[PDB]
Formats: sequence, structure tokens, C-alpha cells
Amino acid sequence: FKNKTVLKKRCKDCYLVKRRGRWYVYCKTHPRHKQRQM
Amino acid sequence: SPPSPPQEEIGLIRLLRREIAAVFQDNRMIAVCQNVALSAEDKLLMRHQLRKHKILMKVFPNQVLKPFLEDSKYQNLLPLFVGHNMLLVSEEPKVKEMVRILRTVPFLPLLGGCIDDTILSRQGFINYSK
Amino acid sequence: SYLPGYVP
Amino acid sequence: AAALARLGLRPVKQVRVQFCPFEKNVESTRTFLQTVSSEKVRSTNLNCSVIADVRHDGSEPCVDVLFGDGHRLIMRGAHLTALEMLTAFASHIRARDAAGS
Amino acid sequence: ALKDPDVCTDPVQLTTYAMGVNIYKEGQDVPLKPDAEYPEWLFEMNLGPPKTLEELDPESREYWRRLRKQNIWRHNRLSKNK
Amino acid sequence: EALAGAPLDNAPKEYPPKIQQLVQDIASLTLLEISDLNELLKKTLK
Amino acid sequence: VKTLLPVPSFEDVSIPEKPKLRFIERAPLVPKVRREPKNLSDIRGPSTEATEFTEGNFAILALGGGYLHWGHFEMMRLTINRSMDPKNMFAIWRVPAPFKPITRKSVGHRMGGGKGAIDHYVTPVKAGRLVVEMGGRCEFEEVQGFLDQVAHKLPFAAKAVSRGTLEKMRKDQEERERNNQNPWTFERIATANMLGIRKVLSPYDLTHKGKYWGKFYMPKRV
Amino acid sequence: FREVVETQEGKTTIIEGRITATPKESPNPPNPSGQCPICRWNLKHKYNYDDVLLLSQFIRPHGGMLPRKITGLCQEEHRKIEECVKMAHRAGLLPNHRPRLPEGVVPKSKPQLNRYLTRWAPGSVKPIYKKGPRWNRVRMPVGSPLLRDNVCYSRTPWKLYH
Amino acid sequence: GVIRAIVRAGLAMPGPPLGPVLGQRGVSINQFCKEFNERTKDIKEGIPLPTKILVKPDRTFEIKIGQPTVSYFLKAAAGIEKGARQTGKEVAGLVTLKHVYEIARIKAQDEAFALQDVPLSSVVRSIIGSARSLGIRVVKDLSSEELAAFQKERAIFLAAQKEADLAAQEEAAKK
RNA sequence: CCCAUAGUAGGCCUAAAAGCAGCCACCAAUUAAGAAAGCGUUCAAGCUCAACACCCACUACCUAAAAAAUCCCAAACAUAUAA
Ligand SMILES: [K+]
Ligand SMILES: [Mg+2]
Ligand SMILES: [Mg+2]
Ligand SMILES: [Mg+2]
Ligand SMILES: [Mg+2]
Ligand SMILES: [Mg+2]
Ligand SMILES: [Mg+2]
Ligand SMILES: [Mg+2]
Ligand SMILES: [Zn+2]
Repeated sequence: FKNKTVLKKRCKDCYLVKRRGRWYVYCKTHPRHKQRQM
Repeated sequence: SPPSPPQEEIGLIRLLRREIAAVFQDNRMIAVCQNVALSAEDKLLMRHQLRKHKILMKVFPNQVLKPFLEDSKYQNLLPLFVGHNMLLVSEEPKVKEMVRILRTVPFLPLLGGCIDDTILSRQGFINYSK
Repeated sequence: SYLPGYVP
Repeated sequence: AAALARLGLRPVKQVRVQFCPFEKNVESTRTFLQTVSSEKVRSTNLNCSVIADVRHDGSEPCVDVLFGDGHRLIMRGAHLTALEMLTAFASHIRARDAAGS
Repeated sequence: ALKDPDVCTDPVQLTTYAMGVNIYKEGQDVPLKPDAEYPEWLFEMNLGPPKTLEELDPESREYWRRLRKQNIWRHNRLSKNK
Repeated sequence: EALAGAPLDNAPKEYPPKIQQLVQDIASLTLLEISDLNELLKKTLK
Repeated sequence: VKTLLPVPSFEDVSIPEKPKLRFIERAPLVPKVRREPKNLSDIRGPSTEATEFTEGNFAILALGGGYLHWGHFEMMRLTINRSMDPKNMFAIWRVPAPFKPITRKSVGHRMGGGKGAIDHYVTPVKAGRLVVEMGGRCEFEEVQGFLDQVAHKLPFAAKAVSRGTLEKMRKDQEERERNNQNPWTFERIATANMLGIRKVLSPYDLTHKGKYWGKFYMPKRV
Repeated sequence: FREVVETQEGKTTIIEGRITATPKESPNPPNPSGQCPICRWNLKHKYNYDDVLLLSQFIRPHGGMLPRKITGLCQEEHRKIEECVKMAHRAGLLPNHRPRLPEGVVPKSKPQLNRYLTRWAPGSVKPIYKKGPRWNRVRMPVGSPLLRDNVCYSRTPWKLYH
Repeated sequence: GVIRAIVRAGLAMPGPPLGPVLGQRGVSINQFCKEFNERTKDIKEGIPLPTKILVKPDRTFEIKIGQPTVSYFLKAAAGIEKGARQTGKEVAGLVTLKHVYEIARIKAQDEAFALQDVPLSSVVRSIIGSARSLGIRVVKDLSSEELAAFQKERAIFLAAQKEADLAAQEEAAKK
């Protein structure tokens, strides 16, 4: 997870999900694509 | 909401409407198989083995073929056209050849059609062949 | 049995 | 296709799809046939035979699946969506895969 | 070291024989037949630039085949920057 | 104007009504008339 | 049968010989000796120059006032030239090179002792001015991406526009004023000195009409 | 509606679907010109989170919302009911639409806190440890901004932030 | 899987680029060279033949050899050795419609065109398309005198091109 | 979401340039698929996108944060007729 003010999907396997009141980018193919809304 | 002016029919639809009429008028056997998802090679090969007996393989969208059949005499062929549908049309009934080529693929279903202006089923063709 | 302005 | 192909047809001995094409309730079963008959799904297991039976007796469509373990799955598509049948089909594949091994 | 076999350079032969049609060592050059021995559609082929959308008939497959290619070209142009 | 659907595979054999008239017409005719008809039929079919 | 539509044609379009943006100098060739007053009004209010399209069909539209120093020009030039297709696209500057001298005093100095020495040059810009104009055999969607990237990096609010979107912008603002249901408008109250309001307004507000505050442009104000 | 029954007999599973009784819309809507169930019955801007008789018609047996394509609601009303159902669940007004629990699962006792007009999910909200000044006070949202246009019978408008 | 590359008739060698690909996938390079050279023994050496090597899971290879590439057929029928460096601006060759028709008859037997059961008209339209990319101009009728004139002019143009290339190469040496 | 065969590895340059280092063309087979829009390969393979078929995705096309030092800081409240 890297904090980001603007969330961007970096590959086709990235998916946006809202959990615990904030938006996250999750990616199983490339875990480095994981992002947390700042 | 005010309806929108009906969109004018596209020139391709007219050409498809005319090719369908011709295929339906200038042929005798008009089988209707389900265009299963065979590989490109297998589809091409099976289409060449049918062409050995000059059994053409047509493919028309179900949005042009349906309107035509609705207003045409073949009003009972509609139920068949729910999904992918290829036509196996020949100018002279060559059912036995088609049937043996169609039996090489166990999962390709022959749904029916109309030979000599007579709407048949699958067993009808298997009977017309014998 | 519902008028033009009836509201449930 | 791709979703089912990812699971594979390793524990499926035979799949038989019986429908009456002239009937008006076979759309779901025919869509199921299109998915299972895909080159990708079939390529997963070449020993599994997909058999499509076309009948005009007027009976309701049915899908019979025979697994290697000997258990069978009968799905009646008269009042079932293609997605529902495929979902149930995949679940049984997962169950029969762990049992055999 | 690998290249094609030597090509002919005789105007008489190149205009009276199809040099590369015969690929077998034991075969002979293919003599060009007279004009009357070729089908009519051969001499009606479009030897110039491709017909434009305006020239094509809106009720022919060629017209819509040309429009689909132009749309793919446009989609590629728009997608390049995206 | 709309051809009839295909009969069920298990349903009893059904013959079109238009031929039912032809079946009866043949019985009424005489053999000598049927014979003359046959001579022209055989040649016409060849 | 997916319905195709005719694609736009750019056969009549012609690409200049020099499609890329030219180099902008830090300072004028002849250095200015006379130091000038600050004159902040040169970035205040609506723009009167370079508000319309000339050669191209796409541009970056200023939505505020600000000064463009050489660093900004390099950002604009390198970004557009690197991103544009020289064969099918051309770009021109719609702003002059930095010409207004900015003075700076020595670090650590006290107030007084005369004006500071000239340090660098800037280009004043007003809201509504086109900053860079692009054209060629392309659509707005092709250049909108990198033009918006440049607009975000400018020292004032800016947005990539086209001949169509710019005209739609102006038409929408005119329609909002015509269909506005508020019986009270800033223009009416200010020009009639209703409530003695001009005691808290600037003489410029008679023409700005509440749409401009300092260097900031308020597009939702009617 | 359509059900699905799974029966395992003789080491064989049979999957079947049956059509059960389906409810029908009441006859003679007061506003036939309406384009969705809400405006056909003049209910726009006239329902709240506690109108479970209305809300319960658009949810699944386990509390889930129904698709907009099936119910026919418009995007605007479909979103309003969506928020209203979340608030109804959180208020405890739908005790017979609880989530499905797998066999052998019994939730552990949790502290009971009565609440209503709950916009957010309890677990996703942090305490307001620093309230801030009066001119920049951090407020606690109450209700939903989607219902801001509901008919107001008082002279004071709905306060959505406490 | 299927390995598809153009291999010249009778000149298969264990070197790159086909060799490494065959080795990486487990197929023996020497065996293929022997089999291909034997089955391409009746074809003039140096003819580019598109080959399709079907590799089975046990690393036994089947080769499917087709008709020569249309680039060869058009180059040989024109008497040219290399295609145009800027097609559409320079005419590198000149053939007649009769030449294209004769090429279509042989190319129509290829499995790509044969399996589609397309009329010879479709194959001729395809060959004309490839010719427009080689710089070869298709004309309805060509005389022996007209071909000599073009060959004379083409030789001059090609000679100047060599001089220009030499200048660039010589300039690069001075750099 | 679904799906992908083919003249052909277009020619040129290049040790190699095979849709995808560059230059030129950008025609054509199949009902349908750019001489290729994005990745990838030393070059190839390989994964997508634009195609067909299937068929109501029946898309919004406005953007978007936070940290300080003694101890948060009125209490509270969505519902009864504008006064
Ligand atoms: K900015
Ligand atoms: Mg095509
Ligand atoms: Mg190709
Ligand atoms: Mg090449
Ligand atoms: Mg290339
Ligand atoms: Mg490829
Ligand atoms: Mg490359
Ligand atoms: Mg696609
Ligand atoms: Zn990713």
C-alpha cells in the first residue's frame, strides 16, 4: 500500500473497492499496484 | 419522453435482407445448425469438407434474419434462432454428406431446417438421408 | 379506488 | 468459457446436453452448450466427451453430467438460467476434484 | 549466403514467359497464353489506387468494408494517446 | 402462406390433407383409364 | 449490426513547415534598463487580446490571471513537442516572450535604499486568453490528454479547449444569465448603487460584475 | 418468482427451478403517466427511512437491494431507496431480512446500541477527537443528503450535520 | 505448438534463426534439416518456402510446406532482385495481368487459399495488393520494347542510388 | 462481456526488424479482423485492443487529503404550519 490522493488502476487486474470508509486499489497479479486513499 | 425519430435503415441491412432472400429462394436444403465455438482451424477445415460437396455455410445476424422470417412464409423457423446460428444451405438436397460430416463433431447440434419447402426436424433430415 | 392526487 | 476453462474438466467423465430446439424454453440450455462446447473448456480435458442430443419429442430440456467418481448431476434448464447451471456445474467439479484426490 | 535464385533479365522472355511460376528443377517455363485464353474478369481488375468511399455504392459490402477500416484507423489514432 | 411446423417424432404418422383427395380419386378411375394414364406417366417420367 | 458513421476527413488541412513550438528566450535580446512599476492590473479582469482561435482548432484556455516566467515556457514547450505528432500536428505560441522586468533586492536587506535590480522577466496573462494553440489532422480527444497535463502545471487555472467546447462554454454562460431566476444580480445592484454598495466595491466591479476577484475568475458567477 | 431446489437422491443431484406465486401491482395507479413506481403513486419526496412498508417491496429476502432494471425505478429514486434501506437495517426496522448465516455459525453477543438515521457503517467511522473551532467545526452527519428535497412541513429545513 | 517460419528450399541449416527455436522446444535441428531438404529436393534451391512445423508433445515434428511466397513470385516475374525502397514513389518492377494470373494458379493451391475455396479472382486481387507494396506496377499489356526502356531507366536510377549510398557510407567513415 | 483464421516474416534498410528500432506503402482473403492501438520477445513466440457472432453494459464523462507541541471544547437537535 502506498498512500495516494488520486487512485489509478495500473493494470487490467486492478480493482477499486471501498473498505473502512476509504477507497482502495487491490491487485492480485501485481501486489505492488495496491493503493490507499490518502 | 417524446419518442426519437426512428433511425433510418442502414444500407448494409438492405444488402443483408437481399442476400437472405436469395439464399432462401435459390436453395433447396436449408439446415440450421448451432454455430458452436470450434477453433478457427477446425471451423475452416469443417467448412472446406462441406464445400467439397458444395454445401455453403452462411452466417446472418439474428436481428436481420428474424424480421425477414417473421414476414416470410418460414414463420415456424423462428424458435431455432436463439443464439449463434449458422446456415448450411445447398442447391440440391445433399443431406447424407452433411450428416456424416456433421457427425464427426459429436457436440455440434443439427437443429433442423426446411428441405423442399418442408420444415423438418433433425430426425427428419436423418430420415430424408436414408 | 384511487383519486388523481391519492398518496399512500 | 474462460471462467469455466480455468477450473477445467478433469473430474468430468461425460457431459450430455438434451434439448428440443423448436421449444421456447431451451435458450438457457443451448447457451450452456455453447459455453461447455468452447475450444478452451474442451481442451482442458480431452477424455471428457460433450454430447449434444437434439430431440423433437417435445420434452423439457435436460443436462446430464457424469463425473469420474460416478456421481451424476442433472440440471433441468426449463426454468434455470445459463449462469445458474454453469455455477452449479463448476461447484460440483470442485467437489469431485478433491474427493478423488 | 542465402538468397533467391538468379532472375531472368531478357525483355523477350520476361514478356513471353512467366519466369518464376515454374519452381521445379525438371519443369519448363510457363508460356503466356493468348489474350483470348484468359477470363474476362482478369482484365477488369482495379490496377489503380483503391476506390474511395464516395465512389463505392452504399449498398455493397465494399462500401461498408471501407467504412469499417476507416473507423478502425480512427480508433487507433484516438487510442494512441490514451 | 405459412408452412406447418414439423410433426413430433413420437406422434403417429400424419399425411397432408391435400393428398387425401388424390388418394380417393385414383380408386374411382378404371384400370383401363389408369393403364392409359400409366403408359403416359412412365414415358413422361423418363 | 453495429452502425458505423463517417469519419472526419483532414485532406484540406495543411501542416506548417515548422510544426513544433519555437524556443522562447529567458529575457529580451536587448536588456531593459528602466525599471517599471508593479502594475498588477495587467493580470486583472477579462482578457482583450488573444481570446479567439486563429490557425489551429485546439488550445489551452486561461481561467485566471498570472505571470509566465521562462520555467513555465520550457515546461509547455518540452511537454507539447515531446507529446505531439510532428507529421500530423502543429503548435504555435499565443503568448509573447517574457518582457516585463521583475526586480529583486539583495537577500537580507532592510526596507528602503531604492528599488531593486532587475532579476527576471515574465509574461502577464489575463483570464480568457489562449496560451497555446494547436491544430492539424487530429481530433480534440487526441491532444486533450497532454494539453490538460500542461494546463494543470500552469501558475493559474487553465483548461484545454477546442473550437466547439469553447463556443459551448460561452453559450452556456449566456443561457444561465438569461434563465436565471434570481431577481437580484450583481450588475443591477452595483451599477445603481443600491444599498450604497459601491462603498465596498471597486470601480472595476462595474465592468467585472462580480465574476472576477483579484486575479481569480469565477465561472459560476452570473 | 422463481425458486431453485437441490435434491440429492441415490448419489445423484437434481437441479430444478419452479415458478412460485408472484405479486401484482395494485390496480389504477393515481398517476398512470408516471415513469416509475414512485411517481406513478405520487410518492416522490414523500417517503423516509422508516417507511418499511414502502422499502420492503424493493429488497431481497436477506436484505439485499433489487436491481434497478427489474424494479423499474429511476436512478434518482433507486439511489434514495438504497440509502433508505441501509438506514432501515441499521435502525433495526427489518428484523426478518437478516443476512444468511451458514450452518454452524452463531454470532457472538455484541453490545446493543439503538440508533437511527445512520448514514455510515458503524465500523468505518472514527471518533471526533478534535472538534475544531466554531468556524471550522467537524460535524457529525445525520440522515442522508439524498433526501434533502423531501417535503418539509416545518419552517426549519432538515439539519443533515450535527 | 506450431512453429511457422520461411525456410528456403533445400538450404535448411542448423544455424539460426530456426535452429535455436527448434532446440529450445526440444525438436532436433539435424533431423528437420534432413527431412526438409529431402522433401524440398525437387524445388530449385533458394526459393523461400513458408514452413509450418507441428510439434507434438513427445517432440516428434511434422512439417507442412506450402507454396513459395508471393514476394518471390512477383520478383521473379518482373526480373527484379529487390523491391522498391519507397513503394508508390518509385516503380521497381513491371509485370502484366497475365503474369499475375499465372502466379495465382500456383498460389491458389496453397493451403491458406485452398482451404477457403475462394475463386481465382480473389487470389488475383490479393496478388495485386502485394505487388503494390513491392513497387511492381501491374499493367494490362506489356511489350518487349516497353520493358527494355524501363529496364534501361531503372538501371540508371539504381546506379545513382548506389552512388548516393556510397556517399553516405563514405561520409560516415569521415565522421 | 465475448472472440481472433489468413496472402505475409508487405518491401526497404539491418548481424537480426516477423503488426509493434527506423523509412515507404497501408492494398487485399474469409460473413468478419488496423500491413496494427497498447504490453512483450536479442529476432521470433506470447498477452490484449479495434472486427464478426452473441446481445439491452440499457455507464459518470463535473473533481477528491492530511501533522504540533498544558486539556477536546457550550450543551444539544434531522419532523407541528414566517413567525
Ligand atoms: K495550476
Ligand atoms: Mg476484410
Ligand atoms: Mg497479415
Ligand atoms: Mg520483410
Ligand atoms: Mg515491419
Ligand atoms: Mg502475433
Ligand atoms: Mg520489436
Ligand atoms: Mg475485441
Ligand atoms: Zn495491477
